[PDB]
Amino acid sequence: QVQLLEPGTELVKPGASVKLSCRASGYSFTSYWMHWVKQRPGQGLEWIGLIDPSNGRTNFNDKFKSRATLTVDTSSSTAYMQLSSLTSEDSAVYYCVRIAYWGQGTLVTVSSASTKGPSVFPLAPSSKSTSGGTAALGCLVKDYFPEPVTVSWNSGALTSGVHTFPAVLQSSGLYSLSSVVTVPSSSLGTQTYICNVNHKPSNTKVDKKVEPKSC
Amino acid sequence: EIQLTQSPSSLSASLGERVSLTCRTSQEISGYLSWLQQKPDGTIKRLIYDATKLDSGAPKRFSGSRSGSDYSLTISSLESEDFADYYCLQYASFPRTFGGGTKLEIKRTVAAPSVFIFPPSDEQLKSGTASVVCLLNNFYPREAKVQWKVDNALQSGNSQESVTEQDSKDSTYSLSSTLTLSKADYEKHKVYACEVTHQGLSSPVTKSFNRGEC
Ligand SMILES: CC(=O)Nc1ccc2c(S(=O)(=O)O)cccc2c1S(=O)(=O)O
Repeated sequence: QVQLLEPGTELVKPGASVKLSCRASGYSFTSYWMHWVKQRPGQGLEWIGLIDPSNGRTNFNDKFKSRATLTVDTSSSTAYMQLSSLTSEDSAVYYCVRIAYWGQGTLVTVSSASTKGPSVFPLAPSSKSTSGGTAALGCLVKDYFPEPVTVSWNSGALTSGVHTFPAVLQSSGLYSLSSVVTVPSSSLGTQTYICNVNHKPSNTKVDKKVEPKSC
Repeated sequence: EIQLTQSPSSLSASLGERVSLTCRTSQEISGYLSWLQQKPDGTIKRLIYDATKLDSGAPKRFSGSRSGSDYSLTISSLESEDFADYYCLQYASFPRTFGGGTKLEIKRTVAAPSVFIFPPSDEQLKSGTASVVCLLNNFYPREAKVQWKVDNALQSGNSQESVTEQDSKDSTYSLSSTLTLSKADYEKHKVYACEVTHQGLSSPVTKSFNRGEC
């Protein structure tokens, strides 16, 4: 019954600000402090601060005092966190939290990069890629922005042996991801291998055939 | 600020095993501590509050105890749902602070990776950049060391890697590493290699190719 509702994902430019909402329900809003927590990707939890919605009083982590603003709208049972002068170090999931109940979080990405669909390159099966009776093959999904990308193989008909990796953020500000599958080296002449790449943020789909061929 | 020191950082264990996680405080917090669980999907749930009280929504296999500045989370008999990340939180002092986390993963036997190397595609080379990819497939444990060499010269700072989540069927990990060179650099050298070490390999495994040669 107690619920905390946050937006999904947000892209923001460096030096800009972000204002996140947290809509509360199922309890008396002014009766519990509302906290904000940050989590950088693959890192731990960090406390930003709290606001008491009954009187607007706040308490902050010194580390965020200079750039975070907490408010509430008691009429809509919504708490807000504004964070300014953003840098890449502020890319993170942000959660609103009250005692016993944690929000789902909002993913904030700080970037000056522009939308760009991927270039899909073959990771072609070779002798330098063939463990005994097994060959590895794949697709390199490079230079796209923002996340995410999804990959399938033979329209999801091929799933066993597939490994689609977390993307990395390159120094360029664009992402790169690989997707591999291991298959019998003997199938490379009877069966076609195609990676199905979809970049929803640019509504782009790419289907690329991955071939050994002559050389 | 009151520092919470969590240990172990990572713990490997089996279904059914009893385990305990510890959180130590830099100052006295008198029992004002909770234990939080974060699922592999990101969702966070409270298991214990007031150091030793069970959250109404948490199963009974979770217990909390403490003595002075030592707080422990115990799982009586591990189930599959329990492999996740765990954090302590104190609420005795401002600012509120968290432990650094403990990652609980499923223990299995050592499995050496299968290693594959991929040269840049012709398609990519046409446009100026060369990416070389080394794949480490279905290994355990997760710790693995990949080194790139170009004409036997050890490379530094020009590669990135990522690792999959622990496999649901076989509890292994896989790893992808990408070496990025400009095309100009790539065409000035011949031998490209990835050298792998892992608990499962009695000696390093090197996969290599010579540029422009099938
Ligand atoms: C007195 C008391 O119980 N304080 C608690 C207890 C639990 C808390 C949680 S938890 O429920 O996720 O562990 C999350 C955020 C704040 C919490 C606070 S407080 O900072 O609001 O005081």
